[PDB]
Amino acid sequence: PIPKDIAYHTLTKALLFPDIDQYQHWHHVAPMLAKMLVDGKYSIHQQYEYLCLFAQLVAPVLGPYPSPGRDVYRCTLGGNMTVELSQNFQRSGSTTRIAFEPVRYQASVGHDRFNRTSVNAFFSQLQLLVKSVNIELHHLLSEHLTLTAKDERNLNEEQLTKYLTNFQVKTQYVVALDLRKTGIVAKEYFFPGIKCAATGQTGSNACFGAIRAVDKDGHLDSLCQLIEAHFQQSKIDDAFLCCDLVDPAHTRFKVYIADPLVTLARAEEHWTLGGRLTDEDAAVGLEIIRGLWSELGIIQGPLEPSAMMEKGLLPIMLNYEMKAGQRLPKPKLYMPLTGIPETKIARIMTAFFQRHDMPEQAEVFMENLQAYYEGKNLEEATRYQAWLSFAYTKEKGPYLSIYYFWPE
Amino acid sequence: PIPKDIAYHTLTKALLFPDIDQYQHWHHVAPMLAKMLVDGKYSIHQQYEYLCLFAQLVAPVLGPYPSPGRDVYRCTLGGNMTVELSQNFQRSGSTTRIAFEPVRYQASVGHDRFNRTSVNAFFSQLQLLVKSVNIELHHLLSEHLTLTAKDERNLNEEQLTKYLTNFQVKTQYVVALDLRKTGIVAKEYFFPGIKCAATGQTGSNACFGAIRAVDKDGHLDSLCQLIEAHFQQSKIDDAFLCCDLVDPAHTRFKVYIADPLVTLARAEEHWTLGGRLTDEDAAVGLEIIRGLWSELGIIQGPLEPSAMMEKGLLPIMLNYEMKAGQRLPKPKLYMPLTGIPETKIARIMTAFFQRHDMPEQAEVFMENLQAYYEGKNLEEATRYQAWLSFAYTKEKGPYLSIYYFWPE
Ligand SMILES: O=C1N[C@@H](Cc2c[nH]c3ccccc23)C(=O)Nc2ccccc21
Ligand SMILES: O=C1N[C@@H](Cc2c[nH]c3ccccc23)C(=O)Nc2ccccc21
Ligand code: NA
Ligand code: NA
Repeated sequence: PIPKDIAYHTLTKALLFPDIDQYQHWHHVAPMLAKMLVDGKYSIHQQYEYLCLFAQLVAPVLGPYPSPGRDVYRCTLGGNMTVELSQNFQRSGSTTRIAFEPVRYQASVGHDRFNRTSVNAFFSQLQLLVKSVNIELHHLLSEHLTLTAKDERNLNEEQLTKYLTNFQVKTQYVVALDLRKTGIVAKEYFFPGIKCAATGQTGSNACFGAIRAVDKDGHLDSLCQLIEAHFQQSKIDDAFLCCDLVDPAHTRFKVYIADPLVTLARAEEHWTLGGRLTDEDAAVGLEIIRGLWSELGIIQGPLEPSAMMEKGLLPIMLNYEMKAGQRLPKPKLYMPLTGIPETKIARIMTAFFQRHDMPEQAEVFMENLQAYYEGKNLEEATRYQAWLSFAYTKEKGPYLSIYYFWPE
Repeated sequence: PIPKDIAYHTLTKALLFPDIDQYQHWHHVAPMLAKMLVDGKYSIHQQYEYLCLFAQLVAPVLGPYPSPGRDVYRCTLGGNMTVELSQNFQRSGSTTRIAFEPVRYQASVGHDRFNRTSVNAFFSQLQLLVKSVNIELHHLLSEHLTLTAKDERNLNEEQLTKYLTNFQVKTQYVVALDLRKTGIVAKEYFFPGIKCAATGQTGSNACFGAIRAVDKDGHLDSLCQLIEAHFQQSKIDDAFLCCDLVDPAHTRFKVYIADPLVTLARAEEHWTLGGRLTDEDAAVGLEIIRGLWSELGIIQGPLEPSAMMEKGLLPIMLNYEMKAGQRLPKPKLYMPLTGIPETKIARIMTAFFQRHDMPEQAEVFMENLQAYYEGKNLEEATRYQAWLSFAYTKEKGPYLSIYYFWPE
């Protein structure tokens, strides 16, 4: 009978990849991508549209295929790749997203180093296919949040070593495509860590400096003040920024942090900005987070990022979302799931969907997870579902995304 | 509501063409291609497969886009292009085919001239996508049926002029892809006219010489003898060859001729090989051809190929099909339809399908023709449906294909 990934099998009979690495990225990503698009109820047409777009637009910027022991520029999306799938679950339905670090082979071979050009090459193709994508924020924010030529001359290798052992990747930019039924919306992430290593500034300062340069009037100013005071009280210096690649007036900004202390308490604190967020949605969500944290038994690692990376454990993360006319900043919790067995996570997620009146999601969650990882044993797997994001508004209800790691 | 060519509209949102000419060939061919695949009841998957294959494999070898007054290598498929669609109609259903002359820009710019390399480039990509395609016959037949380097040195321009004014194109090779539900089958056509201009040999001799070199044993020998005696009695020297690109033992050969005398009588004669074909199928088909010729009122031009090309009129053609274990050669009539109004042709075709118990074909023929040529007036058009092929076996019934010309 007709396999779930028939669209991948079909396109494979028609596409000619110009090199082995694109080929390998296609056969590595497209199967699971095809399946998620079926699960999320995308039309057959929209399924081919986005698989084909993946082949044509994304595969060429995923870089050399990172076979074990191969000396190429490395990234950590999806665990060890330059690309990572994720899936959003809501009452209104499911949506697939694909995040990746644009990269070309020149970054592996001495001819870029901090990989600053590939994203520009990528946006120049993307904007041909999706007219709504506006890269004005890329041109505005790069200077504030990524390593300039002047920053690079003032860098020394003892400070780059120290950032790499703590954080691993030289990555400045990630891009993500939200594959919405109403058309792609592209998002860009900026990573100021290496810039900050060279300048002596903090990541948060850089991120809030970036926002204020773009927000000439100050509609986002009080929202910024609020988050900035929490970062200062909680002694947090590292941060990174995301934005929608749409007209600057209509974009949303999101400031990410990472805390290595994976306790519910530390999550509670960040979630409420230390008690500065008082809205009803934020209190209803906190009580849900308490239930999920407990049930999932999210694992406390150590603070040392050496021995945390050894055991394959991840920190907690949050982003605080800001938009022009927004009254309060909107929090989102990223809970780490590595070291938790995929059947356990499916048992909880299925019961969570039951509780919050999402029977369609509950009914198929497990069999879908199994088909993404066909043939594999989900009681023995711990590193397939890697993050669960959470957010809540009274109108739309619970917002949760699962971020997937590629199988070993 | 959802347009018939939604698959073209969808793929357009995902494909990146590397040059303007591929782009223009896509927007020129893919709409009608998308529609034919819908009409023939191809699965949605198989529709995307073949449209995408068109984009990836065929568009790159269709050459520079031949805008009016543009100085490029010209071909006459579809009237004035390097590509031509056609559609087969049977009791068992409808099938689309796409014929084209592989060509690269180098043929327009002094760097090929008789366009001998592009087909080799094309087969090297085709064989990556469709494993069943076997080009052994291309390697065997080229020498016999196309201009070698030795032939080219013995050519003079007064003989090339004389062949061009009579036949127009320098074309040596055409390829066609039968887009069957069970997988592509590729066919190659060889045009010995220019070779023959240089060597002093006749086209038929060359074609039968080619067959006999490939048919080491002689299973096709008596079939050849039969056709050869008719060509000799009817004083016919020009011919060309087609074959299936499959294993040589299992291929079918087809020898084409063109007769400028467009009378039913001349068609009758060729159809029966001058009375040498006595099978029941051949007599039942002749009586059908008589009915269709009369109803369509196929137009008698003149014999002079100068004033025949002026009025836009075409000769009659036939191919005689031969296979290993076949007892008699199987005839196929190509009736020319240019100068006949498309509504008249649709009225006859619809009544023909009625008569021969093909109600599904009859019901939709007209509305399909209109949608291929959307917005256009079909009583005023005369050059959209250009050929109707006919063949008949008692088992499968009438075999008819319509070959389409591109709209002015
Ligand atoms: O592997 C990475 N993970 C992120 C968090 C993250 C995980 N998945 C993501 C998807 C899109 C954007 C960010 C993420 C992260 O926290 N740090 C980085 C920084 C640079 C390059 C990759 C990563
Ligand atoms: O325009 C051409 N028509 C053919 C007959 C024909 C018409 N449609 C075709 C499709 C495939 C193969 C042959 C044909 C024909 O008779 N002559 C030629 C020869 C070389 C290049 C093109 C043509
Ligand atoms: Na897990
Ligand atoms: Na006509």
